[PDB]
Amino acid sequence: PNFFIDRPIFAWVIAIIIMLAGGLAILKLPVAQYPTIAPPAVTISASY
Amino acid sequence: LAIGLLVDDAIVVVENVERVMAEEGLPPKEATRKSMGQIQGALVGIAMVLSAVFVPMAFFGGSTGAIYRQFSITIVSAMALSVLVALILTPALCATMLKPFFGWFNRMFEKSTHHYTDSVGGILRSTGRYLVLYLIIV
Amino acid sequence: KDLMDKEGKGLIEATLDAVRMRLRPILMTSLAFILGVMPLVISTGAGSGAQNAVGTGVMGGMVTATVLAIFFVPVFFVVVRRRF
Amino acid sequence: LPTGVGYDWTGMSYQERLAPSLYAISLIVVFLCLAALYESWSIPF
Repeated sequence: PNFFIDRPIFAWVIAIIIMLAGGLAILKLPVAQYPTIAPPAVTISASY
Repeated sequence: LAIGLLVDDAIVVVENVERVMAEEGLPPKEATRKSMGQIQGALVGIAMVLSAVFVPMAFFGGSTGAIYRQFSITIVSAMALSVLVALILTPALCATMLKPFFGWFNRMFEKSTHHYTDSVGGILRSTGRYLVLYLIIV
Repeated sequence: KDLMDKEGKGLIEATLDAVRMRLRPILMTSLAFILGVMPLVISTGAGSGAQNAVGTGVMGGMVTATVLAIFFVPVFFVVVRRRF
Repeated sequence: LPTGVGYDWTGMSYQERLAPSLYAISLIVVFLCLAALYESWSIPF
């Protein structure tokens, strides 16, 4: 509650830590236009 | 769609501090400590009500539900992080940085803030007439 | 409601007092939203059907919900808190 | 290089091919972890 008004450093550290944990994983995630949203299918091919 | 929703809490706590210091005359450090007791419910509600309508759609089905989850995770995490930030870091910034053509705005806003209060006063006596009007809208 | 409960004030008096003090935040947080979705609405070229579809609805919804709420919510606050 | 031949590494050669990046981020986070503990921006040093 009212405990982050006496020690700014603590708050700054928490903000940077989260910012450092976001930029470190921002260059590890894949990039795509869409997620996987089409229903999967299976095909059976034969011949005669 | 969360950039104009993640600053809400931060913009609310900052407005209160300066409104509690300009209309009273207290130092920034002594102002914030006073304003943070008055709006904990407000800031602890906006984030709750705004991120509670995005949770129920995370459990739907089809390709539509797969589209929905992408918004759901993003907005909900943004609201939770916004709550923390504006309730852990915002206060600090306010108790350190906030010091103790622009002219034509405040008066304008004040005039509109007053005229609107008067109009609301002129509306809290004829609720029956303002009930049918609302019905039409629906 | 807080001002009535933890302030011992009248219904209409507290309503007017709250609606007067909570108008700068509403306008500020409304313009900070409505002005953040124009890049989606006025966009054009290279996959802009998605952005227009996403943004146009919320732009109008916020405009209306910010210009009508401040005039209607005291009404069905006082009448509701008076009739249950 | 002769006519039309190619190169290809396999087994251990293909694995190893395909440290300080995760070690420099561990020394920066401990300083921030210490800073928060002590609140001095020099005490952590």
